[PDB]
Amino acid sequence: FWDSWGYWYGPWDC
Amino acid sequence: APVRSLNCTLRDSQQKSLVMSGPYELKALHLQGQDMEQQVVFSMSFVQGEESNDKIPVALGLKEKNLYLSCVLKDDKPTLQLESVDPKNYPKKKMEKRFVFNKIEINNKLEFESAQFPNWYISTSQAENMPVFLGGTKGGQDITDFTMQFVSS
Repeated sequence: FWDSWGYWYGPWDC
Repeated sequence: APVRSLNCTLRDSQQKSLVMSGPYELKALHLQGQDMEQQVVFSMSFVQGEESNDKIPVALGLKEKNLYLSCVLKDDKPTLQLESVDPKNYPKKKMEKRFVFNKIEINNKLEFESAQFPNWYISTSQAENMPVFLGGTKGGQDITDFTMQFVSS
C-alpha cells in the first residue's frame, strides 16, 4: 500500500 | 517494519533514458521530451545489506512486469538480467544477494554496484540504442553514473 508520504510498503501484491 | 519502496526513473550522465528492449532486457537512448513516457519506472526498495554511510543497499524492480534486475554468473561472465518474481513475496527486506545493488552517490550522481559482484556496476554504452549491462569498472569508456527522478506517489 501507499502510505501518507508516498512510500509503498510491503510486497507488490499485499 | 515492512520493506519500503519509492518509484523512480534513471538517466545516465550523457542524458540517455532507460526503456524495455525486449521481455527480459533494458536499453538506453535519448528520448525527446514528448516520448519520455516510454521510459521504465523502477520500484526501488531499501533492502538488507552492508551498513555504510556511502553505500545504500537497494533492489530495482519493474512492478508491472513482475521483474527484478539481478546479477548472475552466466558461464564465465557476471551478467545483468531481468528475473521474474512472485509479486506476493517481492519486494521484501531480505532480498537474495543477486538482487542487491549498492547505491552510491558521488558528485551528485548515482552508481549501482552489484553486491554479488563487487566492483561491477549497472552500465550503459556511449553508443545509442545499446543494452543496459553489468560492467567490471566505474571507470573506462562505459557510463556508470546516473541521475534519478522520483515519480509522484
